[PDB]
Amino acid sequence: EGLVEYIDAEEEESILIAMQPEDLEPAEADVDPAKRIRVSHHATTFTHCEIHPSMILGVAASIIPFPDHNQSPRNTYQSAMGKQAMGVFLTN
Amino acid sequence: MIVPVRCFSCGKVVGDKWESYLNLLQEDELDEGTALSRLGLKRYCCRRMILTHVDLIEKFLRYNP
Amino acid sequence: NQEDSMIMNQSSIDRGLFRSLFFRSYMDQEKKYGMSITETFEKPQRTNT
Amino acid sequence: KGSRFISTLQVKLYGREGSSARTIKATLPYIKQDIPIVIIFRALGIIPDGEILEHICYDVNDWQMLEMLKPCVEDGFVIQDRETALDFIGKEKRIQYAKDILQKEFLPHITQLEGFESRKAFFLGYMINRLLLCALDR
Amino acid sequence: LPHFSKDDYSPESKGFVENSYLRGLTPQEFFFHAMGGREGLIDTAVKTAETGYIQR
Amino acid sequence: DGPTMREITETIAEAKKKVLDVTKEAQANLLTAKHGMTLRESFEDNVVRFLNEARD
Amino acid sequence: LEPGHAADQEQAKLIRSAIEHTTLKSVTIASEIYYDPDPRSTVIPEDEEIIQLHFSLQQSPWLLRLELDRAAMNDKDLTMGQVGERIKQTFKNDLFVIWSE
Amino acid sequence: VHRNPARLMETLRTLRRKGDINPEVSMIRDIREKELKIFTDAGRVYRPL
Amino acid sequence: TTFRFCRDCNNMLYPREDKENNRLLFECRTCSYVEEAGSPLVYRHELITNIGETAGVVQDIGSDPTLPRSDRECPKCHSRENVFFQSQQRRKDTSMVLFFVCLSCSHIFTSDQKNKRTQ
Amino acid sequence: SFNQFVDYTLQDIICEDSTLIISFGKIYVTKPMVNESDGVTHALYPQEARLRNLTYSSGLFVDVKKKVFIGRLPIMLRSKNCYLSEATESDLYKLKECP
Amino acid sequence: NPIWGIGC
DNA sequence: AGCTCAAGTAGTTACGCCGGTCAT
RNA sequence: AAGACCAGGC
DNA sequence: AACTACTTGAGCT
Ligand SMILES: [Mg+2]
Ligand SMILES: [Zn+2]
Ligand SMILES: [Zn+2]
Ligand SMILES: [Zn+2]
Repeated sequence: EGLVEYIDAEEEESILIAMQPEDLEPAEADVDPAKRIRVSHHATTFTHCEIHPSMILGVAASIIPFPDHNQSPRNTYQSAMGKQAMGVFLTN
Repeated sequence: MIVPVRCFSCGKVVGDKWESYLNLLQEDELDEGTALSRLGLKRYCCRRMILTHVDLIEKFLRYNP
Repeated sequence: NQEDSMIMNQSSIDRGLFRSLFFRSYMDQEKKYGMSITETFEKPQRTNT
Repeated sequence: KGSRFISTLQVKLYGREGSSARTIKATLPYIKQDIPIVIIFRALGIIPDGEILEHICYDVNDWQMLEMLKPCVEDGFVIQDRETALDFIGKEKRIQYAKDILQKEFLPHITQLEGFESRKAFFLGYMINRLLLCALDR
Repeated sequence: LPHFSKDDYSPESKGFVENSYLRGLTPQEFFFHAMGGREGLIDTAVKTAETGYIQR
Repeated sequence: DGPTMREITETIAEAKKKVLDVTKEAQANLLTAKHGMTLRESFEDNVVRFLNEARD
Repeated sequence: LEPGHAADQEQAKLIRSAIEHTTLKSVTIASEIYYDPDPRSTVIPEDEEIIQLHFSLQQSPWLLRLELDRAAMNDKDLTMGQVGERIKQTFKNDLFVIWSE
Repeated sequence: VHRNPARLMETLRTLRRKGDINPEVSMIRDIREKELKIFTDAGRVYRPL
Repeated sequence: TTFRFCRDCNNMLYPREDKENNRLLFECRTCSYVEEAGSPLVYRHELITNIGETAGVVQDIGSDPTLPRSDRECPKCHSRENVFFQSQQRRKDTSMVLFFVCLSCSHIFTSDQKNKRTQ
Repeated sequence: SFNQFVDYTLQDIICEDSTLIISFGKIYVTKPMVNESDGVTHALYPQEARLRNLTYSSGLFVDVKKKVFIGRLPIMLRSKNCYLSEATESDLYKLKECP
Repeated sequence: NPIWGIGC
């Protein structure tokens, strides 16, 4: 239905991707003193929006809580130790 | 992988409380936190015990011989 | 709990905290030869060798 | 899809950013030495100058690029046709092999058929172009 | 990033994380940050044995 | 502190403009080349020294 | 620097430009080779003056003109008098050269 | 080549969205150079938006 | 420069001198064709370029979404929808002035203020 | 990417510089089998090959011209020729294969 | 350093 | 026939300590 | 029993 | 993967 597209790295070059679907859209006619300071959406050229930024992660980081709050080089470590913890690898 | 008798942290028994809990949900339709509270699970040490158990035994049981 | 070493509460280690099963599987075969000479699976003792 | 050869095309550009002899030569599969692009064109099916510059440059008003090509034209000024073109690539015995390395080795993708000489030529042109497009900081 | 207007020489584009860890990085910030650390991890995994040669 | 987290925010905003400012003043050729450096390089050299002192 | 002159700002420069290797290539905006067969006038406008004002206090009809940069002559600091002076003595008696002011 | 492409472009792109030229193919228009990239290739990593 | 070829056998043009009459000729070394000089200019080097900053700007340059939007107003049509960039001359020593195109004309106005251009 | 080799690719490969001074046509790709002496050809399953150290591969036939057997191809679990591709929740629990 | 500044 | 000068081409050596799987 | 390869540890 | 050693090649009297 043309509501979503498969963008390879090459085609990517010539598109404009919006992060948050919401915020990066409606006009403007204060803010919370806690959240992270966000820049803007000063543009209307957008061609595509991000399903969700937390999708740029792969299996590893996906289990890491608030990976957006640690020193990146650490996340990279846990990214490895996970493949070394205990649990259940199958039920059979 | 079955319910854990007694809480690691403090020690209070908790084997029986499994069915009571998994029940106060399905039927009496009460949210987690509350179920526990009436089941008598006060401080988080034992709280986390129940509220975090993932009963695998069920799936294991689905196997044949 | 100094220098990345941590203290773990024995008491709850007993109540089964962080205990884990460990499996292993040694395996073998009974090799042969196109020249009918086969191996064996028995409970050997003495016997000339 | 089909065998899958692993031979690459080299469209060099001698003469450092100074010396007077800034020529353009390219490497072909199985050929010992290298050939100066002009010949590669006449050996292809384009024999006159400016018809060669036809393929490389797409804007008669771009003297810089064209200039660059000049010295190159002079390189091949000694071979004036398709006969000799396919020759200098080392009689009758040698000329025949020349063809081969162009219909089955030269920019083998596109197609290794026959009557498409033209097409590969526009590429080798689009290539010699891409080369300069940089050697002129663009 | 493709999430940016061409020729943006500003800091929010060139990799300046204005946020604090207590607050949390935005995708962009979070990414650059990774590319930065990634360089770090690199030599800690290269200078590790070449340093040992020079030592030897 | 409640207000310190603010006092900082605006030390990045102002620092942001002391950048937007020298970017305007560069996108006009209204700056001279510090001997030995490229007009561009000299642009960075300031942006960098601006964000750093801000962050500091 | 040498013993004396220490905090001599201009003395610094005065040595810089006596060491920092500067070549004709770094001050030339462009070079062209025109066809001018008359060694007493040009086929070029913005050159006329530069001929007449250079005959008071054999050659080839082939010309070679160089257009040096202004801002580039203030940086490495240079002079037409010098620049050419050098050029001239480089080739010498087998290359007549001229220049504006 | 192609004469006015602006449309050649927003036609292929409408062709993919109905699903008549596999959602897997890549089409890039580089106006800033005047070229049209076509990719069917096997091994191009892609994400959805 | 903008040099020339030749009718007959479309080739490169080499120059020769009109000794006895003092003037410039151009020619061919494949046939015989010969034409007088178009201009006294023969060769140029140009070390400090400035041509190629306007880099191919098809009208469609208002359809490349990856480009920025400025709300100024061209020096002619007085619009308010312009796109821009920096020289395409990839030279580590270039400068950073903005060239603007208007969705209502296709002009080439800058932001500069020490020089002036029309190209 | 696997199905793409079986389904299509695999064909184009057998059919190119084939024909010999004897040609080849469509090729057949059956499901898992176990050709052992002292038994017919047991229709094989993952969880077994696993335990018995075997090979989860099936047969390859080609309509050769003057039908014919040519090699055993190792299938990819959870693919298409792998029975798992269909079986549902309950279906699997019976093959001892963890869902 | 890398993740703090240039110089750092 | 012969000689200096530059370039090519040849070749070499590199890294701390500590379970699985395959096959001659 | 010796080797090779992959994996992983500070 | 980068250098540095060693010997060779081509330009030049
Ligand atoms: Mg350690
Ligand atoms: Zn408890
Ligand atoms: Zn002619
Ligand atoms: Zn206008």
